[PDB]
Amino acid sequence: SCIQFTRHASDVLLNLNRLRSRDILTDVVIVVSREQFRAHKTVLMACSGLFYSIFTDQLKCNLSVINLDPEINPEGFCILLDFMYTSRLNLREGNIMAVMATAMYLQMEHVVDTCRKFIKASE
Amino acid sequence: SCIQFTRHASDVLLNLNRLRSRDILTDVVIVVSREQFRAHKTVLMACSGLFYSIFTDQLKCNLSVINLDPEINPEGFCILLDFMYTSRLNLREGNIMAVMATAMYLQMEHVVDTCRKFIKASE
Amino acid sequence: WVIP
Amino acid sequence: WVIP
Ligand SMILES: N#Cc1cnn2c(Nc3ccc4c(c3)CC(=O)N4)cc(Cl)nc12
Ligand SMILES: N#Cc1cnn2c(Nc3ccc4c(c3)CC(=O)N4)cc(Cl)nc12
Ligand SMILES: [Cl-]
Ligand SMILES: [Cl-]
Repeated sequence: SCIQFTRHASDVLLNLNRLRSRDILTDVVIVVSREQFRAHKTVLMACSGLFYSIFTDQLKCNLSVINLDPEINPEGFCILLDFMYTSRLNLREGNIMAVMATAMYLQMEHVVDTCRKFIKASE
Repeated sequence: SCIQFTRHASDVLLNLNRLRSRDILTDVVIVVSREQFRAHKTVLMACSGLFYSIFTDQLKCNLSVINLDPEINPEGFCILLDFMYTSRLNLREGNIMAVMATAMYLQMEHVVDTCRKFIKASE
Repeated sequence: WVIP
Repeated sequence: WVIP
């Protein structure tokens, strides 16, 4: 018999992104080649099958630094990290291959789906 | 020029609630009289003006235990904590006064609004 | 607010 | 997916 506030989940996500921008309560640095990205482990796990696996691991759960595969593109990661915190995906002709490869590695199925559909439309 | 995934914010919140149920990466215990509630500081801040103030404080940000005012009802807190993590509010005739008082203390304006409207309709 |  |  609950009532539901339609905008609540979006409002929560907006405030999680504000915390990220102010570097408040971030508990991990994701290293992608020469670049570093601070984030909240809980948000990373909630968005990515890869981070969900990493941070449920009894040893990796306590790491303050995670290094991604050297083939991962920092811009592609940046675009996906922004997506995690906003629901908005900056998908462009110039970045789609990198975004799709990063989403496959991060196990972000909905992003992979759409990248596949956008690529199929251009061929 | 971003695209947006409509269900993303709800999917994130669902996974944050799963983390809470499994007690994964919870970093605070909220004590309400004889009861204890484990939660994620980032979610509490994102939902409540009171927790936002508490956890941006340079000393309180590092506390693992927060004790609420003894006038706060544990059931009212439980209902609001469930709301934070699900967007669903279990508002009943038997709990509305406690929920509204707890929402005022926690500074959860949208919950206060609706409690006020439901009370006005019954008088 | 809505009836979900 | 939508155009926001
Ligand atoms: N507890 C918990 C919890 C925290 N996070 N999380 C999940 N995170 C996840 C796992 C796989 C995938 C995605 C997110 C997006 C995607 O495409 N795949 C799943 C579950 Cl079943 N549970 C949890
Ligand atoms: N950074 C950050 C950040 C984390 N959380 N958070 C806010 N949390 C909040 C503050 C006040 C109120 C509510 C939520 C619900 C309500 O009724 N009042 C606000 C801002 Cl402006 N910023 C942040
Ligand atoms: Cl996804
Ligand atoms: Cl609220």
